[PDB]
This record gives sequence, structure tokens and C-alpha cells, in this order.
Amino acid sequence: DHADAAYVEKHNLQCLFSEMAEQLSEKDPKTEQEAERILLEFLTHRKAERDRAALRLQFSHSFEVNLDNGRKIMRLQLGQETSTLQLEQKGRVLKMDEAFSISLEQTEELTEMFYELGRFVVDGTKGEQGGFISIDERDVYLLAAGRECAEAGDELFNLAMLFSMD
Ligand SMILES: [K+]
Repeated sequence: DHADAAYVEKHNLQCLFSEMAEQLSEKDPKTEQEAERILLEFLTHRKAERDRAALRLQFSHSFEVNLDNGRKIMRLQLGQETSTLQLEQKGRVLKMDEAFSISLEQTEELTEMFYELGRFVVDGTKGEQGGFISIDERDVYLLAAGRECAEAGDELFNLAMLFSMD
């Protein structure tokens, strides 16, 4: 009933649950069936955005994510049996560096959190920007600013940090 409202805070899923409730306020459905349809369309459209980010941000060697422009950075290089991973953070609340290796399963999990950040890529330069992504030391894409882009970055760094603890 309310061990639920706990599992959701306890796993950083409060943001997702909140964007869902948010999506129901904007459309204001007449029934529970209308609401659930809207949540099924919401998730489907995001899977589409994510499917397109994966096509555009496809990488063979390396990626870099650089956010809050400068003050959070992750670089990943692929290898046959493991990926290598370098992080930096210089915020007011946390300063850190990390360098270490992750499994092929870990790379797959991280890659999905990365494509999720990829949904915030802009084609403009007219627009507030939150940073960029480099692919294979060739292409560079700018990221949009704002709380949903920041949340996606938070979730991506937090997972890499978790992998640092074995
Ligand atoms: K790169």
C-alpha cells in the first residue's frame, strides 16, 4: 500500500513516477482507462526517442559525456573482454575522479543510460545547452539544458559510480 512509495524513493524512480503523474495533469483524462492509455503512449514515444538517439549515437570505440558544461565528465573506451571508464566531477557538493574497468554486461547497462541521455541532443545552437557528447573522437552533439536532461545525467553517473564498487 505504502512500502511502495518507499521502493520508488529507495531506487531514484521518484523522477519517472513524477513525470508520469505530470503527463496526466497536462492531458487530464476523464477515466482510469484513458489515464493508463496516456502512460502507455508516453513510454512508447520515449522508447521511440531512445531508439532514434541509439541510431544517431552508435559508437565503435569511445564516447565522452561532458555536462553542467565542464563540471561532470565520463569517457568510455571499448575493448574485446572489458570497457575502460574515466570519471570527473567538480560540483559544490562532490569533487571526484575515478578510473577503472567494467564487464561487457556492465557496458550494455551503461550504454542504455547513455542513449537515454541521447534523447536530449539538440540540432539548434539557438537554445540553452547543458553540455555535449563526443562519439569515436569524430562527432560532437550538444545537449539541451533543464531538469530532465540533468536527471538523465545524474542517473548515468550514479550507475558508473555503483560499478566502481565492484
Ligand atoms: K570520444
